[PDB]
Amino acid sequence: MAKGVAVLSSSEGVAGTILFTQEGDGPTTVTGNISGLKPGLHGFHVHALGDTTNGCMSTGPHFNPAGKEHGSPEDETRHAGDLGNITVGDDGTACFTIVDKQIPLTGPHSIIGRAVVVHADPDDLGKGGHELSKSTGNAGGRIACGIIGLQG
Amino acid sequence: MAKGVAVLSSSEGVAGTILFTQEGDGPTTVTGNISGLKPGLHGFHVHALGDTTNGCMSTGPHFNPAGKEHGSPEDETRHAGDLGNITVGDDGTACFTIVDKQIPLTGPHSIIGRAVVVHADPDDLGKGGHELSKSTGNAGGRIACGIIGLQG
Ligand SMILES: [Zn+2]
Ligand SMILES: [Zn+2]
Repeated sequence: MAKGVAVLSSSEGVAGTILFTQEGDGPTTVTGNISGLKPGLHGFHVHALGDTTNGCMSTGPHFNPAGKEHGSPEDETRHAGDLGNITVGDDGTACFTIVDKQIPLTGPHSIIGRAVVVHADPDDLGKGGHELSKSTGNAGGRIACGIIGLQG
Repeated sequence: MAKGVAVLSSSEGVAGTILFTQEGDGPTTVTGNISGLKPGLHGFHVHALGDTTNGCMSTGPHFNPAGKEHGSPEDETRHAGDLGNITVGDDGTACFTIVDKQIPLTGPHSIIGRAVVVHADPDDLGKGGHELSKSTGNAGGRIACGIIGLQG
């Protein structure tokens, strides 16, 4: 049972905490609980780095060990870091649970030490018209992020 | 891979960072993220010099090794620095990527050590009919800038 936790920092409204859980090499479970977001859909990703020296900007692109194109968590075409959209409710609040099989807490593909980033806009899932669709799903700015710290 | 990074200063509350990237001698990709700006279109150019002894003002006109008049980035008649407009959203942030062929990161025409400047108003693109359309795109007003430094 490995465990991680990202405490979200933001310059805009955004607060919250995101817990990760992995038993053996079963899937990782990410349970998130967040506030200060515009109702609707927001991109949610594991970026490649946890360099926070320029805030969320310095955390690099989506965690992509497999060198693949951007997709939804449900695609075979997909970054590892692609957790899709989280649905923000009317009160600015999201409270979700995602189970994924590409964001391990242990080993050489570990996301421990990396950042999760919530985005201003919906993730395209690689399918919008846009120039950035197949690399970022064109989700706009990095509105909150925290480094995935090892938890006890 | 050549890399560049400009950190914005302003006396007007604009903040941001702008990244540049160029594989070998393909186009340069510029990815920026900026805050503290009036919503709507702002002209966005690479300027000739990286001289900030008098602020944004000492950075010269638009970067222009070919000696052309001002245009849109998609025109033949175009300064090298003619990067068009960025769109600032209702929160006063802009998050954007521009791919361009005339702003290299290496060689004689390299933009490294030059400045990138955000302007108060929209760029004309040379089509506004103003006496300054063919020079500044009537965007006029330097509201933040940053010298393009070498990145790791
Ligand atoms: Zn992705
Ligand atoms: Zn120009």
